[PDB]
Amino acid sequence: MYVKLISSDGHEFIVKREHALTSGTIKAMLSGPGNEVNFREIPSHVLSKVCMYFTYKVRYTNSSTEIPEFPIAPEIALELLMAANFLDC
Amino acid sequence: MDVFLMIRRHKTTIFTDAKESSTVFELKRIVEGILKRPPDEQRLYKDDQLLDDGKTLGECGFTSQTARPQAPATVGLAFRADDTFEALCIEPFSSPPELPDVMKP
Amino acid sequence: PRPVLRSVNSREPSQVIFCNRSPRVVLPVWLNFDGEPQPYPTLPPGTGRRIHSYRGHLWLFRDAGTHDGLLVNQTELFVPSLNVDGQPIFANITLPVYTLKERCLQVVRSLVKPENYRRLDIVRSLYEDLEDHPNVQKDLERLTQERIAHQ
Amino acid sequence: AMSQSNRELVVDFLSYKLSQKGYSWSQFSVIPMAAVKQALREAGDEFELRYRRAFSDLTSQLHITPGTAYQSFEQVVNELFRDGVNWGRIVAFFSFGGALCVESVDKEMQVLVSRIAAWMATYLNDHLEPWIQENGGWDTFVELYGN
Repeated sequence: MYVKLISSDGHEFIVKREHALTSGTIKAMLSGPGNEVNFREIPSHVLSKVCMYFTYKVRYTNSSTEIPEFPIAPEIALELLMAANFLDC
Repeated sequence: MDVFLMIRRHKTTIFTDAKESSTVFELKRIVEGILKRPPDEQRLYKDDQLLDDGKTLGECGFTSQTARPQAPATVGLAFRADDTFEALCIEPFSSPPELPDVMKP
Repeated sequence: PRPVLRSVNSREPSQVIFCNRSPRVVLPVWLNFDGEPQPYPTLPPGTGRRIHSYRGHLWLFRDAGTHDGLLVNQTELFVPSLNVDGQPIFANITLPVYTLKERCLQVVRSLVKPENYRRLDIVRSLYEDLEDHPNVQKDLERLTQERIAHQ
Repeated sequence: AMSQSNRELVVDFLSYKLSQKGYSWSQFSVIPMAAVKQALREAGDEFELRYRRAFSDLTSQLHITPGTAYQSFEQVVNELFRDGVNWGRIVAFFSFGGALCVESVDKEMQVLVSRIAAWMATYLNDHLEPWIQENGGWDTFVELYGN
C-alpha cells in the first residue's frame, strides 16, 4: 500500500503509506477530504532526505538493538529543519 | 538481512527494502506491483551495470553496510519501450544552496 | 512532599552494567532520595562499566556534551532490580529515534555558535526551538506529569 | 544517667566539627565513651563525604537566629526521622547539628553554638534514647560503625 509525495521540481517519491504517516502534516492531508500529496515549495533534494528519515524511523522504532545516528550534511541541515518543522516529523 | 533501496527511473523514486538473498527477478516483481510493468519489460541497474535476473541483491553489491535505511542504495530502472529498451535515464535531485557563513567552522 | 521521581533508599545492593551502545559520550544521571539529578562519570561510545547501584534507584542518560536525551533498555528511566543467579542487570544505553525536527535542531546547534543562532535566516519560532536546549529538568517535569496522569 | 553520656557525645562531636573548620569549643561553652566518640566522629566524616548530598539539605529548612525556638529545630529534625530511627539517621542528626554550629560561627552568632548543643541533648533524650535502649545501645553502634 504505497502513496506518492511530489516535490516542487516534479520528482515523484513512492513510499509505503505507513512510512508517509510518520509526518503529522502528510497524515492530516491523506486522512482529510477527497493517493498523492504535492509540495509546491519542498525541492527533491529535501523530500528524498525526508523519505530516508521515514525508512529509518519505521525500521528502528521499538528496536531492542543498537540504532545508528541519522546523518545530516551541513549543506541540507537548515532546509531539512524547515521541512521537518513544516511536515511535523 | 534487509537492504534499503531507491528504485529510480526518470523523475520516479520508489523507497522499498528487500532481503540480501532475494533475486533481481523478485525485485522486478515488486516494481510490477507498483508501476504495472512485468519483469520482462524491466531492466534493473547498479550504476551502468545491467543486473542479471538470477543474481541475489548481495551478489550485485547491495549489502546492509552499503544499503541502509538512512542512506539507501540506488537501483536504476528502464522500461521496454517497443521490442527494445529505452536508455537508462535518472533525473538528478535538486541541489542545496551555498552553506551560509554562520554554519562554517 | 517527596518528589514522585526519586530513588528509594532500599540499601539493597544491585550490580549493574552501564553499556553505551550509542555513538555519544554518555553522562549517567542519578535521581537522589529527594529527586535531585546528580551527574556521574561519563562513558565513551561502545564501552561498558560494572557499577554498584541499589534496588529502586532511578537513572537517566544524556549526551555529556549536548544534553540530548538517550534511552536505556528502550525507555527514559532505568531502575535496578535484585540480581538473579548473581548476574548483573544490563542498562543498554542507545540513541532514541529522535523526531527529524529534533535531529535537525541537534545538527544545526552543532554547526552554529550559540551567539549566531539569532542570525540564521529562519522564522523566530525555529530560532527559539534551537535556543531551548534539551535538559534533564524539562524531561523530569514531563515524566512526572505522565505518571500523575497514570497514577 | 544516659542523659549525661548523650550530652558528652554531643559536645565531643560539635567540638570535632568546629576543630575541623579551625574553631575551639571552650570559647563557645557505663558505655565505652572513648570508643563511641571516635566511631561517631568517623561516622560523621563518612556521612558528610559520601551520603549527605543524597538527601534533602535540612540547613535550607532551618536558619537559626537568636529568636529561633527549640520547637522549630525539633520540627526540622522530626523530618530526618519521618520514617523512624536507625543508626545512619542518628549520624545524620549529629552531622546536622555540626553544620548548624559551623553556620552560626560563620554568621557571627557564636552564642547559638551552646544553644544548639542543648537542643541536640534535649532531642536525643526525648526522641532517640528509647530507640537506642531498644537497639543494643551505643555499644552496638560501635560494633556496626567503629573501626
